[PDB]
Amino acid sequence: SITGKGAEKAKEKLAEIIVEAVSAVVDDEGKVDKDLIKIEKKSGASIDDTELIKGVLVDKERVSAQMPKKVTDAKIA
Amino acid sequence: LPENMKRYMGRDAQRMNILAGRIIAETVRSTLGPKGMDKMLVDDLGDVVVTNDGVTILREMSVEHPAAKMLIEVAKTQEKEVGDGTTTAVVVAGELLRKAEELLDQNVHPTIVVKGYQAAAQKAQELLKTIAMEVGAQDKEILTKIAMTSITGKGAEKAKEKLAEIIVEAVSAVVDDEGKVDKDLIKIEKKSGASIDDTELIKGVLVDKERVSAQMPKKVTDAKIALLNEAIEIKETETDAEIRITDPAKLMEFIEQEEKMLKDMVAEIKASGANVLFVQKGIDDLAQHYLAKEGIMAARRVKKSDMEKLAKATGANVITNIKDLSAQDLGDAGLVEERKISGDSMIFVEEVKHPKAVTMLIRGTTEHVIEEVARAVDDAVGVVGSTIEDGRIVSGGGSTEVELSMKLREYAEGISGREQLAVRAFADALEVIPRTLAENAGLDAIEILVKVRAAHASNGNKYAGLNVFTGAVEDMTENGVVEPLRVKTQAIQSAAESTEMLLRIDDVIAAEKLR
Amino acid sequence: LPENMKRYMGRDAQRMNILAGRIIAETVRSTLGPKGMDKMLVDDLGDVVVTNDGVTILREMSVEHPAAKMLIEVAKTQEKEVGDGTTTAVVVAGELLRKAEELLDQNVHPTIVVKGYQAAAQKAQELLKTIAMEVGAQDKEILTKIAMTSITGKGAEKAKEKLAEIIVEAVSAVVDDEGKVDKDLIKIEKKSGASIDDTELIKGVLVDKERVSAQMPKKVTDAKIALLNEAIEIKETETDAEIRITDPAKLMEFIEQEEKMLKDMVAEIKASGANVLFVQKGIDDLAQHYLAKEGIMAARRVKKSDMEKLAKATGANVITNIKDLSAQDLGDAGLVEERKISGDSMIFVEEVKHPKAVTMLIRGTTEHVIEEVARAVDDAVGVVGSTIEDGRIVSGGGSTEVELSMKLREYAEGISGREQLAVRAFADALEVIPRTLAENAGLDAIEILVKVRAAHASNGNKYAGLNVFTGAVEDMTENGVVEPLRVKTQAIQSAAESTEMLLRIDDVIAAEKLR
Repeated sequence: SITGKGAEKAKEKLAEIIVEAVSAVVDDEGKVDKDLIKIEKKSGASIDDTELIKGVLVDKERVSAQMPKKVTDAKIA
Repeated sequence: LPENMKRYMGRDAQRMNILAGRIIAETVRSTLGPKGMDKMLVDDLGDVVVTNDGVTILREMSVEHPAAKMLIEVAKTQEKEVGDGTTTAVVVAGELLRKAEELLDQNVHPTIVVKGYQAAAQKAQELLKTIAMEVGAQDKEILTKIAMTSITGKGAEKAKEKLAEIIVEAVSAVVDDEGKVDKDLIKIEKKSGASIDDTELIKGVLVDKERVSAQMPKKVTDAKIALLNEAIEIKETETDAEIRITDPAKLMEFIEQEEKMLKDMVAEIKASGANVLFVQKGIDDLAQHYLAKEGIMAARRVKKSDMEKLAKATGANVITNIKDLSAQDLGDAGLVEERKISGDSMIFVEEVKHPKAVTMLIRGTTEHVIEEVARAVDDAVGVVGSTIEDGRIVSGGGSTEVELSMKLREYAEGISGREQLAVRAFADALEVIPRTLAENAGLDAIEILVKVRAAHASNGNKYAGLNVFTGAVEDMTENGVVEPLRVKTQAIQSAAESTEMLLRIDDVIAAEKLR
Repeated sequence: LPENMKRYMGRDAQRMNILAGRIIAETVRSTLGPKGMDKMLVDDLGDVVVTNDGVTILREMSVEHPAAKMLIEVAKTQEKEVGDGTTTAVVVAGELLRKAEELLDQNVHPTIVVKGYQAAAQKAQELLKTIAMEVGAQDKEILTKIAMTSITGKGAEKAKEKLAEIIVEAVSAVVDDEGKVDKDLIKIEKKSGASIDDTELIKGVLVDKERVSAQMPKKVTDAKIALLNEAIEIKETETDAEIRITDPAKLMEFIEQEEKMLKDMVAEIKASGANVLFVQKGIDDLAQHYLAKEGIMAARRVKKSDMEKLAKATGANVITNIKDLSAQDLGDAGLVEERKISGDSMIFVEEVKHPKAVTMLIRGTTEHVIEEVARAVDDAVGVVGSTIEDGRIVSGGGSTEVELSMKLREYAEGISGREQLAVRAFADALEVIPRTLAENAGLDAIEILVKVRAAHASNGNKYAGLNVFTGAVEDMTENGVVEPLRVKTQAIQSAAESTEMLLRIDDVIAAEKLR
């Protein structure tokens, strides 16, 4: 499915990542829930640096720099 | 018939794309090299800018054609934004588009043209790796020749070697422990008057502003700097209030009460222990008094670009609310001084906490060359940074393009398959560069091409090119004309990708609100 | 073909650029020299300006063509600012552009034409150094001859020598210990009535205003001057308040309260000890009374340029807020008096603190010669000052250009290369100056050119030129017709650079929101 769409350098790498993400979201019924997999895109580096993240990604900055850059054991509102 | 009708509109549409792409290439083509011609940009308002910097033209042009917009974008964007060969790429792309028209008329399918160009482009990459010369990132002489090569023809001839040394000195400072060069850490500032000989390097960040009140100190040492992104004014209630005065004695009391507020704001700032203050917005005239009376050097309505570089340099945090201001949020600078220069005055921030901040102050007599030298230094910073990171260079002056061209025609003889036609085209196309370089020097571009080819023949000199000053074919390495490897590689890749895009687009379709 | 199409559009564009520059040159060409013709400028509103000052035309023209705007900018801006050589640069430039057309038609590439012009311009620079004559910066008689030469033909003919001495004395006063001349300290003022014989030199700064209230004193001695950049009015609450009056007794009570406020503001002003007050903004009518009752001479709505020249002259500080005004901030002047000139009236500030500050008050019957003499005097201040700094002069009246042209034709025979053709052209181009000078005098421009060439023949006379008054070729030094070296070099430099710009621009491209 990916062939010819512009990856063409590491196809299989990107494919292995897809397979892993899809294999994880199979529920007890055996059906696949697509909504849990989000696809994000950002410039720089190269497709070889494409990575799979075990959480959700937001493109935003903390509204005030005075807020902590890093938070552990986060309770999110 | 309906669907055979689209095929006629499409194949014309693709040819119209190439046509637009070729026109974009030709508009900038004459600007390449030491002798490169400059173009005059004019807008609706009537004011004009004259520059030979091709990227500035492509960026500032009036381009209306979607294929032209796309070709510019693909070629302009690069993996390493540090260094500019982009104009050279656009020119090669436009030549590659010319050749592709002929292959298409001969019934070579577009994918086969792409297959040849991709094959030829990769082979060019490898050849560049083998021809390149390695240099030490700590070698100052080579970095200087890199700069002089990029600066040649940009209008500072007597200041060329001096200005190059300053650039190398400036770039060498920003090399981190990683060995990588951060281009944002080098700041280029420009103001007219005096002469280009007076161009100087400042060890801190420079802001062009005047102290908001002359009553404030011009100079502050051991500065604790506060960066405020909020205007200093009388604070309105967001809740939409009005005020009624029943007593004439109270008419002054309100004025005096709001005056007290301004005192209270200034006191809170002084309470953090800040000597110097920069604000992106405005300062009430009366609050300006109390800041001066409190001995604080302040400036109002500062540009946001200055605000961020001050924050990164001094370690201060940009602050949205006066309540956020704390001693920890302050930046540190050894000296903050408003200094008078030939033309005007400006605020220097020097002896900064983080040594990474550095500023290139470019002087000169006429502003239209000031912008030009400014634009040239940005590229010169680019090529030098790439040289420090990669540590590989190639001979300039079109010598590299001629070598690649011959080696690719050689490689094309090896191809067994239908894409052979495209590889020679890619090979032939690269020769536009030296040919352009030769004609901008007032010479016969064809004889120079043949003379340079002859130097690269047999075994030959891979560095041989035309010396525009002596008019003879010479070894470009011995003449010190050199440019980063990354420049040539990024140029071929961008040239090939941008041309591959237009070549891969068959139809153009009207759309509804894309972005 | 697409890319061969652009090359024809660009060539049209360059020919149109050269065409556009030549028109600008011819529009101002006849204004050169003592007999220079003057042009009548008219605008949309219908009012007109008739002037012989070419720089004024180039500045006030309605120029629509981008190439003309650029040629004006490059030629107009010059280092050290002499001021009378700009038009000569433009005229020579237009002649170089004419020559360039023929050279381009002959298939001389632009860079080779530039190569020739650059070579010839430098050789001209060197020749000027050797032809120049050194004079003492303290020599007043030659400085007067500099002045008379520059003012000649501007309509001051009767009073030329007197007015020249006034210029020399005015410039001689502002020379600092460094030896440099500060132009900003000399102010040029103009008012109608009387005659140019009544032009006088004032030892202080002059302001054109009347005292805001006739009740104020016309004359003040030992004045303590206050410069206020803030309006004197009732201060509104920044919070936007309204007022309600329930009691008829209070309706006066509020009015009386505002009266108290204005008294207190005036009281604070007198508390600083100011005799005289200048305000860049306006003064409330009632405050005018309270200022008069306190014996303070005040003027409202003063131009900021006046505020700035007053501050440096008297030593006062411009003050934005009444709270900042203090006795230390006041300026000192021996006499401040409002006097009536023929016609209206003005405030003279004399016996000022700063001895360098000086003002030239130019009188005369007709305003269009008044403006013209003013414009003339401004150039003479520049022209005389340059001689004091440089200490070198050359013979005027076209002698220099004829010497340079012939020596350059001599130099051109020595050049072996393609730019020789451009060198000979550059030499021929300089002949436009004496030829123009001769025709403005009502003579045969060609025979005068030949006679002057003949005078420069053999070892001849390097100073020989046309005396427009006697109509014969004479020694310009013995006739006292001389002008600074710096003007001639800057004119040669400006003429060469401006043409070099147009020659390097091959295409003109449409842009969007350039600045």
